[PDB]
Amino acid sequence: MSHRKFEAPRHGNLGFRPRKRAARHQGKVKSFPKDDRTQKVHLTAFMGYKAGMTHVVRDLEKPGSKMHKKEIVEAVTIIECPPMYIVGLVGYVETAQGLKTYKTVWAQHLSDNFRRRLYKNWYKSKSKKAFTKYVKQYETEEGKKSIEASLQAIKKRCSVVRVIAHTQVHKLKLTQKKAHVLEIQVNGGSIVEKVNFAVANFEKTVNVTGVFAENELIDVIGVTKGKGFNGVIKRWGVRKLPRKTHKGLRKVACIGAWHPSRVSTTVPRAGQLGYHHRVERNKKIYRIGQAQPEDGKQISTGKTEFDLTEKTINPMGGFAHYGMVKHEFLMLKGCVAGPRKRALTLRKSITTQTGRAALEKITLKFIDTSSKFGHGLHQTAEDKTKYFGVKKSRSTKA
Amino acid sequence: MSIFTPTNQIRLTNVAVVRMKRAGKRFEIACYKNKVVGWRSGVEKDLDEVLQTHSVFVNVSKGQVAKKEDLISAFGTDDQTEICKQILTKGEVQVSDKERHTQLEQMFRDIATIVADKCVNPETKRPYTVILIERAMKDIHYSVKTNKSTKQQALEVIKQLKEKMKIERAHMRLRFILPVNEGKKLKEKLKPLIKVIESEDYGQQLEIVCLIDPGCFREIDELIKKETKGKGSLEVLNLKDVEEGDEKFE
Amino acid sequence: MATRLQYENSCDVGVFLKLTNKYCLVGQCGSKQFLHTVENRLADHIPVVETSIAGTRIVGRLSAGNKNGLLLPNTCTDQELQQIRNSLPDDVVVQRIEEKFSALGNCIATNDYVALVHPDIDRETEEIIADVLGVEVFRQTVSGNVLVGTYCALTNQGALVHPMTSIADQDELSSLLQVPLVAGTVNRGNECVAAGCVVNDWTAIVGADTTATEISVIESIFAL
Amino acid sequence: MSKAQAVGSNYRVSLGLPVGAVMNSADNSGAKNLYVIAVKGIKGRLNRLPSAGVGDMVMATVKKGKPELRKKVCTGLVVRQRKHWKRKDGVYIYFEDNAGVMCNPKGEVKGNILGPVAKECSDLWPKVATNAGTIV
Amino acid sequence: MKTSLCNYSEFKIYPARGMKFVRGDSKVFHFINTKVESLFFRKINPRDIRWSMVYRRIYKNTTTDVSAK
RNA sequence: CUAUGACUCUCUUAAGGUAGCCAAAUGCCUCGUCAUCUAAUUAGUGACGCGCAUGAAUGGAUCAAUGAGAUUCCCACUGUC
RNA sequence: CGCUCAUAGCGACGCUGCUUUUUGAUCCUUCGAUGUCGGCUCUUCUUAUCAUUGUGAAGCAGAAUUCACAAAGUGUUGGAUUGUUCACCCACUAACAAGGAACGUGAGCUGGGUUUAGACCGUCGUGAGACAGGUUAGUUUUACCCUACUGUUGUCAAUUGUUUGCGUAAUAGUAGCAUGAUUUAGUACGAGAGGAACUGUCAUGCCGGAUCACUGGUCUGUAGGUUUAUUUGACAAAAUAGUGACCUGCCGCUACCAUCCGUUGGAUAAUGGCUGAACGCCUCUAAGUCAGAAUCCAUUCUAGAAAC
Repeated sequence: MSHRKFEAPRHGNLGFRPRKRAARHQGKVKSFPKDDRTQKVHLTAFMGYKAGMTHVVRDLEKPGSKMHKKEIVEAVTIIECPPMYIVGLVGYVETAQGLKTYKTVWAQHLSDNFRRRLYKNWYKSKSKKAFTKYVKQYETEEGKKSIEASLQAIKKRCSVVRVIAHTQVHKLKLTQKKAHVLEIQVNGGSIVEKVNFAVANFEKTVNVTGVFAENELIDVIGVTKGKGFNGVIKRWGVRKLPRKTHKGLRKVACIGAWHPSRVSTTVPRAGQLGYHHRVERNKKIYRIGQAQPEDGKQISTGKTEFDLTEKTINPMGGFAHYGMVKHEFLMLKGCVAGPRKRALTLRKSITTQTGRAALEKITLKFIDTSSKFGHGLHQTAEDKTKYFGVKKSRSTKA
Repeated sequence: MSIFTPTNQIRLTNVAVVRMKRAGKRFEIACYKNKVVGWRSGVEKDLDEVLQTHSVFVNVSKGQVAKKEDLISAFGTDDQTEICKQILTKGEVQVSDKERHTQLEQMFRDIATIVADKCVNPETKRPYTVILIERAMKDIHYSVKTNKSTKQQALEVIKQLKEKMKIERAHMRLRFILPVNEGKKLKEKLKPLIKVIESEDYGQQLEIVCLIDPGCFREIDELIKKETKGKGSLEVLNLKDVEEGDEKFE
Repeated sequence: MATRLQYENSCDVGVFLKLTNKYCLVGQCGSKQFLHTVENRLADHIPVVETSIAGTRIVGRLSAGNKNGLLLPNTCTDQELQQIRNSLPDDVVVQRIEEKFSALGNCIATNDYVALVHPDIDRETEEIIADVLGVEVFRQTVSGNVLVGTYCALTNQGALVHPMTSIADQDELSSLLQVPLVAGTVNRGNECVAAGCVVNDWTAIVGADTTATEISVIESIFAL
Repeated sequence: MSKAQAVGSNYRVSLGLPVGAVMNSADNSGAKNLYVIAVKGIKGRLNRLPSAGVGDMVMATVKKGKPELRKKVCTGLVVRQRKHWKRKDGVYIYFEDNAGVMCNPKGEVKGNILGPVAKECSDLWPKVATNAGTIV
Repeated sequence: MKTSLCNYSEFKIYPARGMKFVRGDSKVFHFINTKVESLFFRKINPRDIRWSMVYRRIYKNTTTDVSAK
């Protein structure tokens, strides 16, 4: 007890410090990309759903490495991105004390997009049911004028407009049919220009292919996978205390000095682990594709022979009865927040990056599939096991 | 049982200790490391300065003071100050904690000094580093002494390695070839460093000098000419060896 | 003649470059100055591949060959092989050998009429090699060593051995190969001859540390 | 020292031999064992053992061999390890035993290397590559 | 590299999976699973093991065609 | 030969440490010195011993077998790391 | 002293300060009780900056080193010996800087020592006993209270009529740091020995945040097999052996034991300059102004206010 350290190199980062459960399950932040890009090529964000992972072999193309052109096995996360319905436009004007919401225009062309809007988007005791409660124009002509006026207002005023968009979760295999709604801020052009584009897109959908490219980087945002109340060892990564075991073990020994008669806001302590927002930036993307259903039968996982035999990117048995990709998906490079069926919002990079691995084009070879539930490549696997037959089962065939 | 504080069991003072044993009783005193030596040299500094404490000890490490009963049984007096003086004068120096460390260092120092004075590598007369010399002296084995002089010990050391190896116990002579313009500076470095002889200076021709220096000094000489001049310097042996140094036996 | 090059400031350039009677293999692991300079000095005729073998920096002493055949290891990639095939015009058998118990470069030194080996290599593999290169392979090793492509650097007109080799052994080698030998060693810090240099009947790429005297000797032996 | 490799340094190859790891000398020298004292290029942490994957330069001492080499800290190279590692290829390689070789401080193996040498090591140290029988 | 045979059995080792193991005798082996590694370690012949494709090969079940797709 | 001090003289207080043993569970100085054991050893062991303040039933020295006694080392084993 | 040369760097004989990381001095608090030492663990703070950033001096040619400023943003190790802080060595390293927080941290631990009773030795003592000498063995109690902190509900008892949706963003926190290799280049520099730099490229250490497609660990999936002892008459199939043991093992969880990812603007300091006086000249400074730090503030990232 002389001092005598020097150091203890700080456990955990304090730029995530409150370490509690996230409020928004989707992911959301104050930040989008900066304004004045190009009008509708920049719609700025989208919302996927993570549908497992696979590995994927590809040819590297960096110079100066051990071998420039050689096969490497990079993992790859696969996220379904069913087309997003735009269903509203929100004027949103700068002020001294922030950017308050000015006026909101909703689409009167389809009311069924609000009958998509079910629960967690409407709780007057709702539960896999919409009782039909949406407040819009039922005045035919008078109401129309109001809408127009509103639109004009949000063109006039020094704004940056955003479009209320939502996902098609009813389309997915998932048990929820309550559509996740996220604003995606429109960039590019004049305010007026933006608004008129937004208005156009009301009745229509937008695809992930329209927003993002297949080689450009993406910032993936979503709440992290839940581990519950965890101890200071798993939560912060402090050393276990000594001994076969003494009167604690999984603890920070000391939580402070005497003279500050309080204990620090900054000192590891067992509370919750893993359900907080975070934003993993610079994910390369490989494919933004769609398999057999639409987008050709040849290009389902790459054309046959070279680029491997033709098949869905679904592994055998789908993605571990935690999904099966059937709407346009998006192969982000290795690992993003959350489990195997969590709504990840995706944002374009806050700054558009032009370094290594942003401008590097990349062409896959093998997107491979499950051999602990089979032997890979589908029908072949089935064939192979057939020959083997069964001695061990829960049936000896006496 | 458990106390709120330590029992306190330290009386260890780190100043120098001068020991004198008489009448079957060891007597010590607290003095400083430098001052004892000074006293024995004959240089005065009063008894106030040389003595750190003016009371006689049995053990300075233990911090056990000598009683009057004991003091009078040995020296024939109970006055402590007087006794201290006596201890300082006739007694021998004893190593405290600090002094033990110094002792360890001392041996290293002696070997470094005594061995590196005069030697050259076998085959021809060339300079060479101290480490090699040390190794050589270890191979044949040598035990340094603080009771003998360093100079005296040097001779002894060389004696061993004159029998074993081919070595140079005397000086050598050099011959440098200096330019007229750039050499003056060089000369002024060399002149107070070592003895200059056969100094032939010319304007139309290059300047020529000859030195008298030990076998290990050649390297030192040659090196300082090159960096000061900023060109190469011609080193030639006037003689491979010459009398005096440790060959005259000082 | 002898030309001093260095691969990323390494004096052992015989392992990163293969010189043969015809054709030349060059390694690439971010060594930009080396790739261009080896094109400027071969015979303004012998092509280069600029291709890694087994994804590895070593190429010069991972492969062995002449003009009638080329040997590659079992671990060599198919893509890589394809490139090699493309780069070598049709007058040579580019065969991936099925020998995994030893390397196809450190354990094989060869010229256009004879070769040297491990005295350990499997029989079948040896036979295959013989078939490929179209040369008499016979089992002999330099003294104190079982590797030959490490400690011997053969050409048609000349050959080297490491400096610890006994005279009798050298004589034997001469008798066998029908090639004049010499005990000179490139660099002079390294025992290996194959490390510091690969050689050819017209040219010779050599290590940076190699002495002026040393290069003369090597030049003489090959008759450059 | 040197290192001159290759051009990065790999493409790391996993902790396998911490310090106090005894391994086979796999080289024509007096050494049979090589006790690993420390590994070159290990900036610390705070109670973390320096470790050597493959092609790590390792300050070592001969625990068992001939006494001309023993009781002497000396430079060596880990040439293959039992702890598996992922390559570019995708495949995980591991070897039958932990093993090193003897070398200069610059990475010059003077003997010839016995047993497999591991591709990573070959890629790294040129001399090692030269003296390998099998790199596979 | 591209698809390879197992060297214990005759399974398809796709380039993202399995384990390579190098012996001191300078021989190498893929291993589709740890299951087969264990067997190898034990010295249980694959000609015993009915799960293996070499068994199927030598007792004629037409398993060589599915190993080359 | 001034080291060593047998020898001699005297005093205290009767005699003045013999054989052995030792930085020993007895040594302040002390982490003594030398060898060995380690990459590195205030540790360990074997030597040396003007031994602060060992030593002969206040028992000295030795020592097989034995030891929930103390210490050091190597092998094996090991989530001790 | 430093060949020359007081102040590149040192600096006598002197003198003036500061600090409380030494040990004393004192006895103010505490003796109806503030658990002493060291270590482990963890956090924060200090600067008297070891490294890294930007700079300026040099006896700074080059490389290397030393001296100083702005800077505490980020790092500052593994070990042998010892209870030891301290010490000393070995090895790594960009560096392995010094410090504080009741000599930080015993209802956090350990208890190695100090520090009770047993015991041994040495010296002392007639003796009981002593020793601030050595040795060996020797109980570490209580949180469920309050606050503090970590997370979790819940009231904003008008959440501004109710329930709800999509947002805002005050305030607080905030993260990336560092290295090696190579190109530059055997070029600059140098008599040679030796031997750079900017940019670019590729990898790595430490840190951080995620994840589980791979590989490895785990296995109550008591999933399948094997097998021991017993029990159900045998077979069969079960049971018991607190999961009988063993082999394989998905789902899951998890590991620098695997994988992915970690931004860019403005404003300053040091300093270097500009225009330019006071002081006809001069001068980076007085008015004014330019570049510019791992700095700062935003951007980004985390939370989301009795705030909208």
